[PDB]
Amino acid sequence: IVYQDDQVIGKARSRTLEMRLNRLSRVNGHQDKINKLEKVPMHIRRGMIDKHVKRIKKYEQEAAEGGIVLSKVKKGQFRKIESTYKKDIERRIGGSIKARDKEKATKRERGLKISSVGRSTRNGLIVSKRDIARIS
Amino acid sequence: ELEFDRTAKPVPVITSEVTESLEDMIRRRIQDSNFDDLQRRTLALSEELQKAHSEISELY
Amino acid sequence: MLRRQARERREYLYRKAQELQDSQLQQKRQIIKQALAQGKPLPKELAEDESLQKDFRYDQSLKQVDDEYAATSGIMDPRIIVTTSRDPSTRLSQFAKEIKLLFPNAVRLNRGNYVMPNLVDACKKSGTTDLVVLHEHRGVPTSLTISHFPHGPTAQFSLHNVVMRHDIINAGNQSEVNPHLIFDNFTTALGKRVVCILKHLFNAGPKKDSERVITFANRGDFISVRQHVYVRTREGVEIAEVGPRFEMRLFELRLGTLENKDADVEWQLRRFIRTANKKDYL
Amino acid sequence: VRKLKHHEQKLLKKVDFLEWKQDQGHRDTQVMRTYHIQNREDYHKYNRICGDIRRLANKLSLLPPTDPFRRKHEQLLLDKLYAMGVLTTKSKISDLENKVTVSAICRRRLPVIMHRLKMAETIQDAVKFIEQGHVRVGPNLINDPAYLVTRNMEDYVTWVDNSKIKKTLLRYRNQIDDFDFS
Repeated sequence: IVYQDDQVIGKARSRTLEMRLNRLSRVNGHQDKINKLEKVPMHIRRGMIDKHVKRIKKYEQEAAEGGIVLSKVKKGQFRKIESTYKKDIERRIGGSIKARDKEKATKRERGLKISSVGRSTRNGLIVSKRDIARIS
Repeated sequence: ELEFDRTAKPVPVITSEVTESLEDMIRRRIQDSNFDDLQRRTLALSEELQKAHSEISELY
Repeated sequence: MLRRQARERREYLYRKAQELQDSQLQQKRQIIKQALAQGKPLPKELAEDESLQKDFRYDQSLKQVDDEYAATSGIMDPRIIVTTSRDPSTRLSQFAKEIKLLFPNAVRLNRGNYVMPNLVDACKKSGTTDLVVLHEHRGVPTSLTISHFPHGPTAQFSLHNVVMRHDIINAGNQSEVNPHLIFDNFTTALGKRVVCILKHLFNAGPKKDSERVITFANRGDFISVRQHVYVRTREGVEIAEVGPRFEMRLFELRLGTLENKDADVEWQLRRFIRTANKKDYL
Repeated sequence: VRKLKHHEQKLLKKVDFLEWKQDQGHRDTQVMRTYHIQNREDYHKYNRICGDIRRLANKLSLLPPTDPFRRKHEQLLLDKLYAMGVLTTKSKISDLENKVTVSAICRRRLPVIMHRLKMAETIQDAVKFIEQGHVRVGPNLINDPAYLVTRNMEDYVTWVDNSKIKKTLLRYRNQIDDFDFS
């Protein structure tokens, strides 16, 4: 086994040190500060993520061609795979796209309620007979 | 014969019973020989590791 | 010399204040070593700062003799000087010889018309480990200051119950071998400090069957020291007293030498204090 | 150059004749003016070594932490840099990548070390006195102001004898012993 730092050598030892430390900082730290993004502009980062999801959708139909039980991940984030492992691009992409995640998690405002007499159903509005008797 | 407040225990009187309790402590420590003396101050693994060892050695 | 001793005292004192700030970071880096091994919770303030997170990739390669004696702990044998206060009486001239005789690698130079700046410039010149000067009060001795010379700590003591070898009989001659040291009932942080300020006055590495023992008893806030010789009989070790009985207690411990008398007082005896009679090493 | 108006400033957001991305924030002339080094390539000659310390900093860290070859090595390098004077801390080892700096290596030059010993009025007037032939390191005077003085060797930098830079110093103190023609 090559799991500990005393037998493994190279950049993989440095990468497993920061990854084990990041999940330890995940369980208590605030996610707006423990997830820091390396600053890159529009056409580099937008070009980063389309080339990233092109290899992800390449991995998607490969899993569609041969049926394997793939690790199911919600579409707000991508799939953490070997491609992003050797590329070290979690610091420049930020896998959870926080603008699309915010507008999806935020529930929309409903209709402005007015008629506070009964319950809105399929049969229009239904009120109780006690409400009818107390208003008659 | 009034009473008041004092500041510190004096120098302790060296008597027979204090010395023989001290010299019994010396006798017990010599038997165990636990003297707190100042000790006189003394003084191929893996082919990737040796390659990494040689690269840092020439760089030093 | 004088620039050199001023230069290395500046680098030492800054390095003291550097590890004072580093002790919190060393304490915080202890938590990273534990949490990476056993115990998944990582505390709040250490979780955010990524500077410390990149600091530990280097700082994983890090790991007690006193730091003023750390270099010269056992690499060299301490040559030491016993002196008198000023215009010595006959009794402590005998007694400084007995302290010189109790101490291996010790010499006794008389002090008359010297000045303490010019004395410590002379022992910094020729190179010694520490100086032991003795005050007195009409024959019997009262004060004993041990001052380590390469801007080391000084420790001034007060001694009361002094009986000496020249008083009693023509008992013979002292052993003068490298002696065993018996240290007892030192527990406090100043206790471990006063151990290392005094254990280094003897030579390093005495024999396995050295025939004299110098015990230092802490029995009742007075470091009481006697010298003994011994044999190992068929059923029990017998001991016999030789050399001066002392009833000694320290009252100040300055970080500087004895030449300074304005240096950083690491510890001072407090006696006009409501809790001064309560406990020990205070 | 004309403090260009808004309709052309948005068209020209990325233009600057004075500040370019390869110029690394003008840290060359910033530490040059602070510490007063003469020529132009001397900052970068230190940057190759200060980059080489950081190169051996990262290459020490891919190694396992409890490696006995590692356990001997950076403490040997830390003592080398402490005796150099470029880094002034023995506790941390992350300082050998972070605190190793050109400003840490240029304050151990001769004319800055004058200012730390307060022998010169400014950091520039030291360069004037060094170039005129007033300053010695032991027996010999050195005229090149770009001399790194060792942490041990820092103790011995005095003025040269029989000189007018020393006579004024002793005349204020009323101490001139001119048997030694000082």
